[PDB]
Amino acid sequence: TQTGNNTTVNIIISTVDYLLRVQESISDFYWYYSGKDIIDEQGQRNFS
Amino acid sequence: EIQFLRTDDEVVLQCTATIHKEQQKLCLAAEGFGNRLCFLESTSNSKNVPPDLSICTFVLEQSLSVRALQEMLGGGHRTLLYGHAILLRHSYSGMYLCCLSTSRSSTDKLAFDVGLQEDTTGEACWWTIHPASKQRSEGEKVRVGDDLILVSVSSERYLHLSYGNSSWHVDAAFQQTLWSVAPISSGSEAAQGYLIGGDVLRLLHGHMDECLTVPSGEHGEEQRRTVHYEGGAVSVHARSLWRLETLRVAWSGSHIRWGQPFRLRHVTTGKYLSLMEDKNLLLMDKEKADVKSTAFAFRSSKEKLRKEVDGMGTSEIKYGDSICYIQHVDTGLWLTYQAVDIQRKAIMHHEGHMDDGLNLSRSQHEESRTARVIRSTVFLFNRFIRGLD
Amino acid sequence: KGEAIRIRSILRSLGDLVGVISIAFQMPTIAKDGKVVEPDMSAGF
Amino acid sequence: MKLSQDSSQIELLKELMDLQKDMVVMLLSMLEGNVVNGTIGKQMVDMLVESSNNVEMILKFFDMFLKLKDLTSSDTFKEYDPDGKGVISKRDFHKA
Amino acid sequence: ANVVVRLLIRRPECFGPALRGEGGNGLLAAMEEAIKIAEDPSRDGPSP
Repeated sequence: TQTGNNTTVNIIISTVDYLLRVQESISDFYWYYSGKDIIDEQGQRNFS
Repeated sequence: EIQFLRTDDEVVLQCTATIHKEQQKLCLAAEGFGNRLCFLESTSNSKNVPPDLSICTFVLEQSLSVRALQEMLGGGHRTLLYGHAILLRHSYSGMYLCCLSTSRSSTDKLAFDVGLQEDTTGEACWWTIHPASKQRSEGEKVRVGDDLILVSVSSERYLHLSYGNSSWHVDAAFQQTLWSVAPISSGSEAAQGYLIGGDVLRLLHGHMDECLTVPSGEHGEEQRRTVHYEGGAVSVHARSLWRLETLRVAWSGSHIRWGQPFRLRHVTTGKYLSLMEDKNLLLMDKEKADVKSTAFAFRSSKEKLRKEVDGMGTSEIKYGDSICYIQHVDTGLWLTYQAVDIQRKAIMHHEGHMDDGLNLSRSQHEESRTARVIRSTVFLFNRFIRGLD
Repeated sequence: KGEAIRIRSILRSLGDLVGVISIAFQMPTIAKDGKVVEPDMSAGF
Repeated sequence: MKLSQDSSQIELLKELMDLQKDMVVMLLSMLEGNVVNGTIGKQMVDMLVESSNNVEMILKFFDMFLKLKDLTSSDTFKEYDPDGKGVISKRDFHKA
Repeated sequence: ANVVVRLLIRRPECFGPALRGEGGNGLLAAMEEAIKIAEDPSRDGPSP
């Protein structure tokens, strides 16, 4: 809300947007890696 | 309250372009019988010439992802998402609208044409939608009324409205072009014997099995537009069937309300129903049609006794069981017949005969697909033999 | 089998590009020279 | 599905299940004092039917009594045992 | 190479001094124009 403040900024919507961005990134990584079978060490570190 | 595009929905593509300091809106009319090319239909004007929605309709098949490429190495009612590979199919025919290795058009030395084919083979069989301006991202559901941009997956070309000979043409090029969609019909709701706008149906009588019958071309030189009546073998065959076209473009393939003004078009000769000032029909040609002349409404009752429609849940009118009476929207006259001393002349009386009810007969799916097939075939055949002769 | 078919077709579509053999055939240099010295070239292909 | 077949990668599976637990805890925390005819429940049930296939895939593979299923593997494993140290072969496990 | 060719092909930037319409890049006329304007005359059109 920021009732006392003249300008209101919603941190909640920004956090939700960042969550959507990282979810899309993870899904795209999975779609790229769906054709392979073995997990690389760099893949392990990025996944973690 | 917003609506989202899903799979198996009937849509239409409109484009807006500037010529002679005025705004012309066109629909993507594709013909795949006499030719494999595509053209533009002048649907910008509607109070002068009514456009045709038989060929501009397009129905989706599936929403595939760009990363979901099987290369031969659907749950149901899937939603549509930005940046997704969408299959564009055709409504009245099985022509799959996608790009090929076509190079027949060399008007601009760089633009290609998009053809139609039945086989969904190769890589160039999908299209991807992209947002127009920087207000929609990739991943969110596509709403109704927004702007989409279509690009092929093999040519990477947009649908450009290039000018070849100071006319209208469709070319695949790199120029950005704004494209829109309209929810003509939904896929969640079916016919199930209820009236659906834009279909082809017959008009029968109560018990005498009598219907309108336009004669053959034995007297087409001067009295071609003359009509008569016939019963028996005509009713069981496809001679008394017409396709109704709603004036509005959006939600055209929806339920038709009582008193809705539209026009009836013959699917064999290719003429529109109209009434002249001398109490004679004389039909109406495509080039000289008029909204006032071609305007018909469906009246629930003989006695005289919200405009935008977005939810098809009424279903007040039924095929066969429901009885309706045809009446004009301006003159208010009713269809009447005179028992002359079995062809009868159609005269628009003022009072209207009480025992002149009309019954709606719809070509069922066993014959309605056959019906669109035959009307397309005979249209192409007569047009081509006329052009050759 | 490496997606290069699409980009090869795109490059081929840019025929004038096919018909560059005639362009490569021409020899617009003209060595000039001769007997009385005449050295140096400024507008040679 | 992909990590279950593999056997040399355990930390990745542990992290994935930790993320799953955090996500379901977050989903649970949304419904605390909602009214019976609440919009939050309607939106949640609209979300659930959208991803029907994924939930069918995860829920109906939770009942194998082993391999990331309900902890009930000792129904018949302890019925047949020569010593009870769990060093049995795979054929009796297959027929179990 | 993929991103370079996509960016170069996305917009037309090579002006065509002898063709018509959008695009251009006509060697069959521009090369002849160059070899007729540069061999006998100077870099300018009117030149001794």
